[PDB]
Amino acid sequence: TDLFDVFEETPVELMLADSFEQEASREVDASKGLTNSETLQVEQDGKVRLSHQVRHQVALPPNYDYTPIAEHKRVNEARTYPFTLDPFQDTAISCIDRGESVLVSAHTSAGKTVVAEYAIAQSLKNKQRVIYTSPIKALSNQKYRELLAEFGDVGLMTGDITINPDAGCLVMTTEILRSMLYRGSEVMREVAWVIFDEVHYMRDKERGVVWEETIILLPDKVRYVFLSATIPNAMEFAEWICKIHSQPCHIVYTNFRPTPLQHYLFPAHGDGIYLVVDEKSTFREENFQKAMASISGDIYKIVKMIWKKKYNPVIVFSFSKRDCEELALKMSKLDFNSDDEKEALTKIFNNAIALLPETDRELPQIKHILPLLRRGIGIHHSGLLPILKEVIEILFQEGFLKVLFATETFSIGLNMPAKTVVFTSVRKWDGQQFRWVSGGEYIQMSGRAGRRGLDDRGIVIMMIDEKMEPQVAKGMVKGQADRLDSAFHLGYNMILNLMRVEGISPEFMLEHSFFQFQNVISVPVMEKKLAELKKDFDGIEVEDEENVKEYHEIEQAIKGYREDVRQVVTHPANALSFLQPGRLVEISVNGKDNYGWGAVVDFAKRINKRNPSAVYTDHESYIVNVVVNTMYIDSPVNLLKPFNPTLPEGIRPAEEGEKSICAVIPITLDSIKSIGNLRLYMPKDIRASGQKETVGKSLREVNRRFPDGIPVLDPVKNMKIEDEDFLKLMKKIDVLNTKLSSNPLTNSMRLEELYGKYSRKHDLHEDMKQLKRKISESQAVIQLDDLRRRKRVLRRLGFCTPNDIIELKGRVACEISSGDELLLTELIFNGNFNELKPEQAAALLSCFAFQERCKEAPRLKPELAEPLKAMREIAAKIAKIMKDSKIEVVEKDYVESFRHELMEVVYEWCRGATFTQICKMTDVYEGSLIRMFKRLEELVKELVDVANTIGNSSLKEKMEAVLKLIHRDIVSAGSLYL
Amino acid sequence: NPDVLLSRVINVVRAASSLASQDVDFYKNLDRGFSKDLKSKADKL
RNA sequence: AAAAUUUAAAUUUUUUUUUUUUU
Repeated sequence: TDLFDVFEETPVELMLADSFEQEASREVDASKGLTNSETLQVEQDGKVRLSHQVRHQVALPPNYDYTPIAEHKRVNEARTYPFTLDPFQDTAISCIDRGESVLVSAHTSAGKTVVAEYAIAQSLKNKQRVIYTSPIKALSNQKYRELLAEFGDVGLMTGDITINPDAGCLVMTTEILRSMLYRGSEVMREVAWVIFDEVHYMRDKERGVVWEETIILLPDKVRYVFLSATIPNAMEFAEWICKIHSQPCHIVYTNFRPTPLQHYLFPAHGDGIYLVVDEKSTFREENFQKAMASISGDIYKIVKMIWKKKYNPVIVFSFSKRDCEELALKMSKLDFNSDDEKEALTKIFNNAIALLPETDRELPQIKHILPLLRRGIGIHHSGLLPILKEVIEILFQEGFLKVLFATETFSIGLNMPAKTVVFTSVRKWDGQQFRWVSGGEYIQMSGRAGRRGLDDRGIVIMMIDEKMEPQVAKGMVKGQADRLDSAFHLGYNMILNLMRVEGISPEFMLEHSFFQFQNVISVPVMEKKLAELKKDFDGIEVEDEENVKEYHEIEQAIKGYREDVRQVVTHPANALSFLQPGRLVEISVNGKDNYGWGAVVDFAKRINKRNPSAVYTDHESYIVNVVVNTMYIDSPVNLLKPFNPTLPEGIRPAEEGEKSICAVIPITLDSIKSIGNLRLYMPKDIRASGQKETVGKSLREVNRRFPDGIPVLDPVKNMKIEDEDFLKLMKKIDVLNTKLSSNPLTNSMRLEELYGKYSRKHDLHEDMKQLKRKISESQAVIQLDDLRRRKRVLRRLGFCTPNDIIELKGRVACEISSGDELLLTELIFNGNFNELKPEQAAALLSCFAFQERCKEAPRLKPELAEPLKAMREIAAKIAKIMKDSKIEVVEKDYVESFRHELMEVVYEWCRGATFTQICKMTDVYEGSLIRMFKRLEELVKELVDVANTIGNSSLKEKMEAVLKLIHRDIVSAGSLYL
Repeated sequence: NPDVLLSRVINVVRAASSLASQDVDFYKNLDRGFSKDLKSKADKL
């Protein structure tokens, strides 16, 4: 008698303005490229005219006082400029000068730089501070030393290096703003202008959360700049921003081409070299189809030809780092520097090696690459050292290295222009698939060739190894600007500090998150449709009588009571021992296609021999065949299969005026609408072209015999079905037999028509709110269900009260962002480092600071592994309750989120090991080691914070003891631009 | 007290199990006031 | 298979003498 069994028993049962596109067109010096014909139609000067677009519009607050920015006579060049600026740049600087924020979205070679140059001085002449943003240190390192040469009084802020903290102008990466927006730097309090570059990284599924949220955390007084690659859907951003910080924002689109591009196709081992996209951006079908014709290592022909073409510099693009090193070796019999230049190479090169220790001046990987680097040849990828990464690009920017073997950083790594771009792998792996690269990928991966004042053109050469579909090479090369949408997700350190800072809420973040702008846009259209539907409803809304609703309420009771009986009329262990041939039966298959009255051909059962375990209904395993004369003349009589009720389409009754014929259909007990009590001549002659048609004329003679109605087999009088279940069931209709006829104006006063008068009101009664449920369903923050689960988590972790008041537990990771904050609190709260040594626990910190999988390390010395076994025990119970949290995380896969393999190398660098020696213990490249090494310092320094907040004095003794033992010789790397 | 008031809950649990066991739509046909009383008994609910 | 991601801790001068506590 367990107390849930009572659930189990069966009971006792009886805005848009200033919207204009402008045109700009100039002439370009002629060039043939490597096609011997000219690339375009020549003009009379020997010039070639191009043209391009200048769109402008501005997003509007309600009721705002607007005057056109095209009229804005700029009273002063707050920065003057030597040459003729461009019309959109002219359009740009007025928006700064008149004092409203603006997105301009162009390509990097266009001169978006120049607009950023202007607002500095207008901030500086008004003594204001200004933020210049970047996602990359080396993006800033470009812009810093540039602006440091330009205006000098510029602060740089980096996780690596701050310079001049109280300068007037500030250049810093994205998260630092976010970090100094959480704790409220007063640095912010003299800033009125922000230069957001690289705005499109909001669609980063990795990091784009930071760009989005940090803009939401802006005070609304501030003016802003926005620079990014061309997207088609730029206005959506302005349409998002202009509300949520409540000031106007202009847009400027262009598609401008600075130096003119020429797309070529090299079939690998094919010999056609085909301009298929001109500078006027036209798909050549025929050259492509010649390139389809010319599709029947290879680079080594191409390069010396390009060197004969003198199209230096030239950049090679792989889709993986190791491929370049191979492609480095496939080319290296050449040389492209003079020994004067190679002295100019080597001497300056040693000054790059001068900032290392002499023990470090002999490190192996750099010994290997340097003769390739001597040969006028460079390689680009991350895996090098950062000191290697900078020296190459210099010598690339100073042109000693004609060749670059590159990946996707240098695609983003600008201020290092090219002349020639090589596409070695057409496709590329996207985390899920070695896929045909999409459009704006390739468009971003286009423009890097062609120096502005120097290069005549842009040389685009793609090696292909498949006869690609025509629209794909279009969709790759004649490309599309890719859509920019929010990749907003959640993260717990964000969830911390919004409770920690009092003034706002995490919910408030979601109210202004762009991730629901999907849920924003189409709804007022549907409101407009609802504002339509709320009107059309009101027309039919009142009929002449209320009782027609009650009649429909009678008809609602009518329609269901016939419904329940027919499924009891179609009884599975009935309509049996009466299915004999000639028994006149009413045919209505499944309640979908009523076929009049017919005569039984036979009855049978469908035998499933191909699938033994499947299920037919006890209705549907039984196969009846019945001749009806209610078959349409043009039904596929030849296509329905005998003894199979799988009827194809076109098979139907003869509709209004359509010719009725006779045919035989395989039917079941579900098809039986009713069965009469007469048997005519059913032919034992099965199919002889005119025995089923004698049935239907005899059916018509039976439709002469009872034109009014066949006496159906009564379950009372004919099938003799006598169940108190069955007989009392009909009583629901035996009110409708009475009460429908009883009701005043059952059909008087055109009540049948007045029903449809009510019904056309009643449908409008249904479908608005049906739509309005959808719109009300289209309201809310859909992310709350994630968030409401995460509200569980910290309470389960005790990081806050159920009143959400943050505990000291949750207070810990407030200075932790650099790792799993969810774990790192518990490890220290499990205190397992009390008997870890600085060499020992550091290997446990290698279990955090690195993500990418590689070869198996051995099972190491167990005094590492048992703490590694110990921390593994902790996070499972954590992820257990995460599984309990309805948070869809595979606990197993949550564990292998932790990577435990470099621990040995970490254990030995703690013991003073040589950089040379530890290089042997992995394949993982040396900068990537440092990329977790200098990550690891950021960890340990944020670990020093914790014992200050707790008082674990042993820990603080142990913490900087670690920090002594990592921060040393090669970890002391600095850069050259700075 | 658990054993008292839940025994009264069990009492109404079975009564809740006793509710829609009969065919209820038939007198909803025979009057709105059956249904409206059933609505009114749901107004308790 | 690439790509990359984070910090910030406080400075320079105004004051009045000591006895004296129950064999």
